[PDB]
Amino acid sequence: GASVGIDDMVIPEKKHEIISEAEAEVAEIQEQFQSGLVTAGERYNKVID
Amino acid sequence: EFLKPRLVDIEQVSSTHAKVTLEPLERGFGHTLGNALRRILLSSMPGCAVTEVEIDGVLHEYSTKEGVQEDILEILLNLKGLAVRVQGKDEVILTLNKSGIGPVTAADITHDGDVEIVKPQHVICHLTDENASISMRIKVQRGRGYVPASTPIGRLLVDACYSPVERIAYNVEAARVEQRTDLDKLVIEMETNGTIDPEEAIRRAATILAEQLEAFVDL
Amino acid sequence: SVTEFLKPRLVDIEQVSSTHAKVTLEPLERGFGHTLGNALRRILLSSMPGCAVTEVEIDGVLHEYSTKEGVQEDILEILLNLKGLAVRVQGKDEVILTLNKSGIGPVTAADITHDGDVEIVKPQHVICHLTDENASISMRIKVQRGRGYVPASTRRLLVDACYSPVERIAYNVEAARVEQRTDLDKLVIEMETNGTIDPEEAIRRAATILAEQLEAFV
Amino acid sequence: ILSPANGEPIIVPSQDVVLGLYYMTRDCVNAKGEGMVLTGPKEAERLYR
Amino acid sequence: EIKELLKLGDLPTSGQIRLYDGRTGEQFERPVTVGYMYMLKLNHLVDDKM
Amino acid sequence: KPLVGTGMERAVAVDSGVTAVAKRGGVVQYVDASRIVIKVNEDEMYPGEAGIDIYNLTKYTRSNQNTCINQMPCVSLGEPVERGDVLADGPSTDLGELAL
Repeated sequence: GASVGIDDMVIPEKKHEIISEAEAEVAEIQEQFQSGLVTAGERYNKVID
Repeated sequence: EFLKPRLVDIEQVSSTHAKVTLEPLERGFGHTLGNALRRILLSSMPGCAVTEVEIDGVLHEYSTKEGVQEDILEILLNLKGLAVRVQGKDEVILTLNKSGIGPVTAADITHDGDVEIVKPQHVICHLTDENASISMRIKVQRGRGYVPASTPIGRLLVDACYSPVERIAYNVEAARVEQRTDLDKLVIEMETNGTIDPEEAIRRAATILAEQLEAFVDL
Repeated sequence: SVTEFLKPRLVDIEQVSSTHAKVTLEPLERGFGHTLGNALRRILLSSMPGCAVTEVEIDGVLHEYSTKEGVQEDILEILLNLKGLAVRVQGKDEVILTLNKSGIGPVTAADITHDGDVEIVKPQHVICHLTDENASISMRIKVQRGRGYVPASTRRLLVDACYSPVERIAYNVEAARVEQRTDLDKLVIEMETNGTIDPEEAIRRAATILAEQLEAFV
Repeated sequence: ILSPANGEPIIVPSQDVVLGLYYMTRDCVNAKGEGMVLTGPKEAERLYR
Repeated sequence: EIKELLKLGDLPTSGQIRLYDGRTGEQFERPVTVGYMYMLKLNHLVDDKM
Repeated sequence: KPLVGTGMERAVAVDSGVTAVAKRGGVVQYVDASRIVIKVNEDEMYPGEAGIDIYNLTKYTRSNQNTCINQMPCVSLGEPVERGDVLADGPSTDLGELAL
């Protein structure tokens, strides 16, 4: 009697905080790029990594 | 050292729903007995259904009639769910004559005393004209199971369904104040259309099961 | 037509062995292969009168988990060998049998004394093995007449009792063809016993057991 | 039953068969009937049915 | 909101209920997802292709 | 009808030419499986040669894909209708929605 449902696909409880640290790192990289320390390509590569 | 089940309670809350209780049943026999009775009840039970409808003026089912709001196909699908019960005859021909503005129900059938309509609230069609009139000949015969029409010009054939029951649900629970503890109780809750007796259905199902088990008894 | 059903007229039995049979019924109605295959399967596996070993008493063994001298295996293998010992017991309720043997060699079922009206269907069935010449085994088995299967966790060494004379039953529904109708079934019964009774007699016993429960209605 | 391209079989089981044989051949640390000595596979089939 | 709509009726919130077999009669070991799905019949019938 | 829909089914059922949309509101005078007669109210009547609306329903006929297209009535006798309301349900149409 195997079946799929909305309760079988669980959500990790640490997903929201990882998204929060990722957005904080993107904001810090954008603030560093706004001052003129890094170029646009290095900023895009750091955002991708 | 086996105890035989008996009919200690036949509850009739409505004309369609009923409850059958089998008090003395040992451990293990109740589940297989309820499953076998459910399979025989849902598999084969005799009933009476509409097979042929002949209306004056109507040639085929893919047409209409002046004065009737519904089509001929809607009339045949309404007549397919007509619950009827015949006492001691095989084939009977019903007559429905109705004129004037008003809904056409099952109570407007001029029938004899051998046949009986169990639900007069079944609406067949609606007449919207004062000069409109219908005169159909409903042919009802007795069968078993589901026989479609694929197996005169004005004669129309419909798919007959000789299934009086609709839903069978059984339940096995612990027994009563009787001193032997391991007894179980089987309660069968059936849902019919009101054309079959519940006790007679249980007797017929057990008779079918015994006549099928006689080949295993002989072997 | 309205009250007449088809009866199985093609019944063939394939005797694979003395305890293995293969019964095939043909034809049956649409859906009748499962309401007759499952109903006889639940009776033969859970409601069958018979006899089996219930309790054993050994003076040298006082615990369920221990080791004994002079034997090759442990006590659980001896209980497993005593579980498979099919004994035919007459109309008495229960008897007590004893087993005594001194010397090397396999302890078969023929070493049990014939005190009582009991029979052994397999005298060549072994129980335990002895390795020392100065060793001996003394057990007091206790058989009883019951029905079905009762585990040891439901209830002195606890031994599981097998009152049902069968060992494996598995039905299979196939398709049968008539010149008129097509939607039919073909019930194939495959059942094995332990050598106590005929498998045909076991099928007949299950059929009469299911037939006695419906006499209040038919 | 063997492919002539590389020699690998072509009668590999599909998703339903491997799902049934994966659900049947598994274990949990606590269930009904755990810790009992059985005399053969026929007793296992009898205890399951 | 589907959970609240299931609590409005007599249905469980998980959407999975236990079912019994029709052939044998025993209960399935796991609850299965039982509900209603809008199905459609396409124009690829088998009597026009045989 | 779909139990789980979206709300765009009425736009597909109305904007297509499969249903009988009432041109002028009023009271239904005569209901039949082949024709629907609508009695137009005096607010929308023309000042010269006032009359009624007759809707001939498209019954069982052949379409381009060898299928059957059919219109079934959904109104009753003496029912007030407005401008824009449907009067007959065409193929795959249930009370002005899309029932595929």
